[PDB]
Amino acid sequence: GRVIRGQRKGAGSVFRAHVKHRKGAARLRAVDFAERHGYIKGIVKDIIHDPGRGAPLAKVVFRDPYRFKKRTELFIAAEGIHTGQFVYCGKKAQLNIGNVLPVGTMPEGTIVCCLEEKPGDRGKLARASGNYATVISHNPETKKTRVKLPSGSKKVISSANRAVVGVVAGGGRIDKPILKAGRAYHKYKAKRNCWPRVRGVAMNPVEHPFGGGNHQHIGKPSTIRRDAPAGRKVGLIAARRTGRLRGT
Amino acid sequence: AKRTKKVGIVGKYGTRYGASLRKMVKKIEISQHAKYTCSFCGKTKMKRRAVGIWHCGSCMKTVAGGAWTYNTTSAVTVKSAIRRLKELKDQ
RNA sequence: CCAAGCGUUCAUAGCGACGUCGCUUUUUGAUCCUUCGAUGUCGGCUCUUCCUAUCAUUGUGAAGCAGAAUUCACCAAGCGUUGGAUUGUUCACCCACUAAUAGGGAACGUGAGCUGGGUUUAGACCGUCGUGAGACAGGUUAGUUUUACCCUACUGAUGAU
RNA sequence: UUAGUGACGCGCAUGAAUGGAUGAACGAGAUUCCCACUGUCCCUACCUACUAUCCAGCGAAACCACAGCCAAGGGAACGGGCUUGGCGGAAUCAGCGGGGAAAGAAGACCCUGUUGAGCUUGACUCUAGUCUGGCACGGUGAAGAGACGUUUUUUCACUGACCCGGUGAGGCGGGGGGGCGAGCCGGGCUCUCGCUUCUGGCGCCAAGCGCCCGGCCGGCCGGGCGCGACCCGCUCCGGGG
RNA sequence: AGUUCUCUUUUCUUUGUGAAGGGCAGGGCGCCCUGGAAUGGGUUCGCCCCGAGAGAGGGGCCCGUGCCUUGGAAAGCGUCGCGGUUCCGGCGGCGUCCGGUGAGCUCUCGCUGGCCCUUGAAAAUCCGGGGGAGAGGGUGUAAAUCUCGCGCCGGGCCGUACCCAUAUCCGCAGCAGGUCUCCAAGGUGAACAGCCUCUGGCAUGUUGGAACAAUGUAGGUAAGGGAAGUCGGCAAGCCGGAUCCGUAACUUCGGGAUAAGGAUUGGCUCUAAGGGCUGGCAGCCGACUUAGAACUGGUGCGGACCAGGGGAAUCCGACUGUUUAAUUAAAACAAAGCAUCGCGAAGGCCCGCGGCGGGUGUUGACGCGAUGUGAUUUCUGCCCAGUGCUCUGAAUGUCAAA
RNA sequence: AACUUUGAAGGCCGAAGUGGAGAAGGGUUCCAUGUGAACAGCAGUUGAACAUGGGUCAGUCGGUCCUGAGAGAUGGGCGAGCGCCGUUCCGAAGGGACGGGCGAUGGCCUCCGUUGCCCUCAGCCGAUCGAAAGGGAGUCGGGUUCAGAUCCCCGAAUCCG
RNA sequence: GGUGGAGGUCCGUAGCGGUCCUGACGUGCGAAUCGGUCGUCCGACCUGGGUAUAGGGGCGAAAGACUAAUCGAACCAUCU
Ligand SMILES: [Mg+2]
Ligand SMILES: [Mg+2]
Ligand SMILES: [Mg+2]
Ligand SMILES: [Mg+2]
Ligand SMILES: [Mg+2]
Ligand SMILES: [Mg+2]
Ligand SMILES: [Mg+2]
Ligand SMILES: [Mg+2]
Ligand SMILES: [Mg+2]
Ligand SMILES: [Mg+2]
Ligand SMILES: [Mg+2]
Ligand SMILES: [Mg+2]
Ligand SMILES: [Mg+2]
Ligand SMILES: [Mg+2]
Ligand SMILES: [Mg+2]
Ligand SMILES: [Mg+2]
Ligand SMILES: [Mg+2]
Ligand SMILES: [Mg+2]
Ligand SMILES: [Mg+2]
Ligand SMILES: [Mg+2]
Ligand SMILES: [Mg+2]
Ligand SMILES: [Mg+2]
Ligand SMILES: [Mg+2]
Ligand SMILES: [Mg+2]
Ligand SMILES: [Mg+2]
Ligand SMILES: [Mg+2]
Ligand SMILES: [Mg+2]
Ligand SMILES: [Mg+2]
Ligand SMILES: [Mg+2]
Ligand SMILES: [Mg+2]
Ligand SMILES: [Mg+2]
Ligand SMILES: [Mg+2]
Ligand SMILES: [Mg+2]
Ligand SMILES: [Mg+2]
Ligand SMILES: [Mg+2]
Ligand SMILES: [Mg+2]
Ligand SMILES: [Mg+2]
Ligand SMILES: [Mg+2]
Ligand SMILES: [Mg+2]
Ligand SMILES: [Mg+2]
Ligand SMILES: [Mg+2]
Ligand SMILES: [Mg+2]
Ligand SMILES: [Mg+2]
Ligand SMILES: [Mg+2]
Ligand SMILES: [Mg+2]
Ligand SMILES: [Mg+2]
Ligand SMILES: [Mg+2]
Ligand SMILES: [Mg+2]
Ligand SMILES: [Mg+2]
Ligand SMILES: [Mg+2]
Ligand SMILES: [Mg+2]
Ligand SMILES: [Mg+2]
Ligand SMILES: [Mg+2]
Ligand SMILES: [Mg+2]
Ligand SMILES: [Mg+2]
Ligand SMILES: [Mg+2]
Ligand SMILES: [Mg+2]
Ligand SMILES: [Mg+2]
Ligand SMILES: [Mg+2]
Ligand SMILES: [Mg+2]
Ligand SMILES: [Mg+2]
Ligand SMILES: [Mg+2]
Ligand SMILES: [Mg+2]
Ligand SMILES: [Mg+2]
Ligand SMILES: [Mg+2]
Ligand SMILES: [Zn+2]
Repeated sequence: GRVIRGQRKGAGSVFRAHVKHRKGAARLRAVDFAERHGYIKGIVKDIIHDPGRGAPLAKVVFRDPYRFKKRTELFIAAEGIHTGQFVYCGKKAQLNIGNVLPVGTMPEGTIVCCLEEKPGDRGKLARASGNYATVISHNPETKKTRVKLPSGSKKVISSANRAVVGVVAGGGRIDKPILKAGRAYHKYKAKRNCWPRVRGVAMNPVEHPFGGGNHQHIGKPSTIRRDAPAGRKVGLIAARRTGRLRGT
Repeated sequence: AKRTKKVGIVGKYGTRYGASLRKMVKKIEISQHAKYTCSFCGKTKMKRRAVGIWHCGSCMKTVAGGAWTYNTTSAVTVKSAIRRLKELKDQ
């Protein structure tokens, strides 16, 4: 057989991300003395559409505490922030939508977005439009916090991780039917070469495990073990169950 | 004169995509193209620029809002929750 | 061919058991002699010719031939043997006309004559089968039809001794 | 009416996202019928243009054992040649498609070959990857359980290898100094803080103070240092280990 | 200049002004000042605008490719007439004039809106502003300085012909194939349709002559019948524009729909209506339209061209889209929708001989990765024995090296 | 001399042209003169053939410069190795400057340049390549040749340094 | 009753494609062309140049398609 499409996606080539018109990587501020010990002020200059991303991005301007300069940051825009608003980042910022605070200082039940996976990484969790994490509890002895992620998993993270108060803007996006293949053509023309998707059973056995046959059938179970070699790991990968999810 | 009985704005789609999908998308199409009263200046000019981005033509303010509505129920609820936690945090 | 019977009677008008002798190669087989450095594979259409095991017509013999109609047999293939619905069909069946609507061969006549509906490549669907790739004298749909100016034959056209 | 449609259904072998049933709109998709229309046909005819045709000029190619009239015979079981008969008369033109089992391509069908290749798998033999155990890099210290001061193992820690993240490696650890609170008989401490949150301004390249020094005539002109901007430290800061 | 037998104050051709500078129209302003508006008003084809300041007044700015002016009439062009060696930027006369109009076409500038789960480059390069380190002279012989007006010097290197396609390119060729662009007249007409014409171009497509047999290829026409032909209406034929009327089943209420089915259409002569400018009126200008009526022809009139046959059903696929370049355009593929599966980053999936390697990833579960089904509507039953996948494990059979 | 040239008729393309100009490609096919051997599937007095000679002129039109998707060295890593990965990532990555102080040289020797050192100041953070359709200052009118012209000549301008 | 002008909307040109005639041609004009008739024609649209992916590899709205007239594994030289 030949190399299957899933195998070919890894080599880059025609499967690389379309990043020509993107505005930059969205991140928090790099952690420095002001955020470690106090707060720093910023002003929301603009809120912009980012090609390929559902959530809007906010362009925030800070003062440089060591040089006569203005620093432009590119944040995930929490819902409800507006241009000309002041946002504040640091240990002693106040609990307001759009401010950046360590999760250790936030009371239980706070709703946050663009949360750091590790202290200082500048925001990695709950960045998709409409999403957010929640604060469950703190352990000041171990200096750690328990948060609930948009997938529903609960994670233990360092209390020093920063986050933005509120939920990401642009929520409810998936509630609209696309209605058109052409509208899905445009959705992914901004993202990457992944659309449309041809089915495994619709190919020949040379390019897919499910291909071939005088009937379009899988022929073999579609739940494939976790350790199957690349080019065989297709279908339901390491599925714990299958069928209709009935119940809780 | 009333030109359609029930399709309304989704009459642009003719007979395509099915009644239920056209019925669903009608609710969004009205909301995402509405002009909302701006809370900063009071003029009915808040209009969607892109998904999640709402701009007022009068005072020029831009707001991070919902995908198809100006503010989402989830975001409105979170603001009150964050407001309540702020009071308890400093009492 | 024999003749037990049938035929009210009566074996043989017309039939004919139990037996038995042949003929034919328009059925299917059996065989594998020719062709695998290829003889174009069904059916229809078109066109000519030939066979007789005669359906009609001419001339006849026999009837359980009164007439009418019909049946059996003789010489006999000159001339005919049609229009249609369903089917790719050959075959079949029905409608209708007719004197009659007989049966066949010619490389199962005839694709450098056509057509390409079927079969019989590659696409695709269904059912059964197979773990599968795939398979199915099981259905279904779409799927390139090449050359003659040579020789002969034939048709006409100049001509030759 | 072996067609179509509607019913029937013990359905060789229908059936539920190997999706079942439906249904508007749409289709160079498959099928049946009806109106209209007509040369599809009965049943063919005529007309136009370009050919074919004949001429001047110019001019290939495919193909070819020798060739080129038949009947029958026998024959590798369908003869152009052979046997026996019928018969045979130069050189040619336009057509034609019966024959040359015509040309075209070492048959794709079928079989054989100890010839392959694409694909599959419960074939045989392997293999990248992947999971798993051991050894090395590979260290420091407390406890628990063992074995005879050593040694194996479990847990908990450590950092310095090793890894990860951030940054223009910009304020880290400890102490000092200062502010609000508490409280014991003004002082000591429990112990916390490090000066920015109203507004879509501005914000660097030192003010001030203290101490030295130079040039010119106490006065002018101009420099250096320190405090302002606390001190000491061994990994930049974190996260792992 | 053409026509002129007859008519035609006729028909045809032609009737300029560059860049740059100055001025002025015109266009635009989300620019300013006064003022304060409901009996709300202003206003567009649509919109849309206002106590966060509307109307109304008075200003400011930007573009001015338009006109005038310098350029510049000296040139160019038209026409008439003279000269030369006569291969002269030859010399002279006259002229290059005055108005109208338009959903017209092409280009451009501008205003305003719609669409996006699409938001539609970067850099060289140039400019303005904020700040105020500094510099400049001591009343003059003025200084620092000047993005103002003149003036002075220079701008090297490579390309530049021609073809650009029924004969200059690629298909072996002057090959009916292929091969990226710009400009774009009159008539008819909805029209960049087809048909005819002007400017410009060409010589019929690698030959001619003479015939007018068959068989062809490409066009036509056929009495009576009307699919009887054929596998099958293949092919051809019918319908066709526009106006007026009229329009079913079914339907996802959007359609179906040009459903189906009718009537009308020429020419000529009229009538009415639909506007602008100047000063309920008067005068002067005008642009094509629509409707109606009479008359009229051998019932011919969308006269050529252009230009849907229709209906009743069944199967399949929802649709638009795609596909086997060169035998299959489809019911196949995709699709929105639907449902599963993995993954919280020392991660999932994947690449790579190799690493502190690489793609997703400028990403973070409303995400990325892997499958099935295939819009909507309605539903999706029972089976975990088999084969898979998955979860628990010292409780524990087998189990390598060390 | 059917085919060349001139004149005259009759026609066609019919501004989405058989018209007028370019890009890519060609490479002299362009223009003048001559030939009529070969070639231009008849002919030719003709041709894009052959032969003999000419023809392309720029500050202002392009390239040249910028960066784009991307390509690609160095540091580093990997690699038996030719090498490969990688493009800011494991790097002492600045050879610059207003100004100030010390000197040295010169000249319109008055005092200013230049020049050496020291002080002071200094993100760019990625060499380089990448478009004759993107970005990118500034040229227009008239005349002129057999063949070139927004390039030559005449006139009138303009950008950069 | 008007205004308005949406649409993977409809007729239809350029363009792009290539249904049927199973038409022409089939030692062709052509190693795929020609005619009529046809599909679509604001979009999942058409197209130039630049750039990226290279052979058990790429690329594939999936036909084993395409990858220089070569594709169920290109072409070139060698082993030979
Ligand atoms: Mg395989
Ligand atoms: Mg397939
Ligand atoms: Mg008896
Ligand atoms: Mg044999
Ligand atoms: Mg034998
Ligand atoms: Mg043979
Ligand atoms: Mg034969
Ligand atoms: Mg006889
Ligand atoms: Mg036969
Ligand atoms: Mg034959
Ligand atoms: Mg044949
Ligand atoms: Mg067939
Ligand atoms: Mg087949
Ligand atoms: Mg099965
Ligand atoms: Mg019938
Ligand atoms: Mg039935
Ligand atoms: Mg089920
Ligand atoms: Mg089934
Ligand atoms: Mg001749
Ligand atoms: Mg022979
Ligand atoms: Mg002899
Ligand atoms: Mg023959
Ligand atoms: Mg043969
Ligand atoms: Mg053979
Ligand atoms: Mg062979
Ligand atoms: Mg053997
Ligand atoms: Mg093999
Ligand atoms: Mg192979
Ligand atoms: Mg095995
Ligand atoms: Mg006003
Ligand atoms: Mg003059
Ligand atoms: Mg200033
Ligand atoms: Mg030129
Ligand atoms: Mg002709
Ligand atoms: Mg000629
Ligand atoms: Mg020619
Ligand atoms: Mg010809
Ligand atoms: Mg007739
Ligand atoms: Mg008639
Ligand atoms: Mg019939
Ligand atoms: Mg028949
Ligand atoms: Mg037809
Ligand atoms: Mg209908
Ligand atoms: Mg049904
Ligand atoms: Mg379809
Ligand atoms: Mg494609
Ligand atoms: Mg094909
Ligand atoms: Mg086809
Ligand atoms: Mg499934
Ligand atoms: Mg099970
Ligand atoms: Mg041209
Ligand atoms: Mg030209
Ligand atoms: Mg010749
Ligand atoms: Mg020439
Ligand atoms: Mg490299
Ligand atoms: Mg460059
Ligand atoms: Mg350029
Ligand atoms: Mg000049
Ligand atoms: Mg459309
Ligand atoms: Mg259409
Ligand atoms: Mg054909
Ligand atoms: Mg022929
Ligand atoms: Mg695409
Ligand atoms: Mg590869
Ligand atoms: Mg196949
Ligand atoms: Zn507002």
